[PDB]
Amino acid sequence: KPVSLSYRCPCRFFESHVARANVKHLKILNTPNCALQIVARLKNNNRQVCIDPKLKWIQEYLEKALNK
Amino acid sequence: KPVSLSYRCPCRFFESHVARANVKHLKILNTPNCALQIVARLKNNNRQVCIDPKLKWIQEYLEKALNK
Repeated sequence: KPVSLSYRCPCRFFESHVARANVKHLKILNTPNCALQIVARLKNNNRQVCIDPKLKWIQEYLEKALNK
Repeated sequence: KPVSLSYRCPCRFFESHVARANVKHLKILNTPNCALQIVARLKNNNRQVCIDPKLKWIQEYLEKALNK
């Protein structure tokens, strides 16, 4: 094709030190079997970086988004 | 009007019939001042749609990305 085994994972590396205050928004990619599905659009430089899905502030961020 | 220039919350209305299968990714706006923070980028038409926070499959979709 070159032959590809289904969808390729967009996020291959992640950043562990990203502050909620420096995020314009998060994108949760619909790529189920990938280890990394979270992308952050940064405020300071407007660039996208994949972020550590285990960052504690992310859980809080999403809970508020769900009005839960 | 550009988002950087508008004071109106990005999402005025929302949709309640967006199928998970037709979602490329969910963008979660870092907009705590607003009621609707979830936007879906669709696969088949690339449209951006604000969705209802109570959309059945959302919570599970988000939680899956955090438990990998």
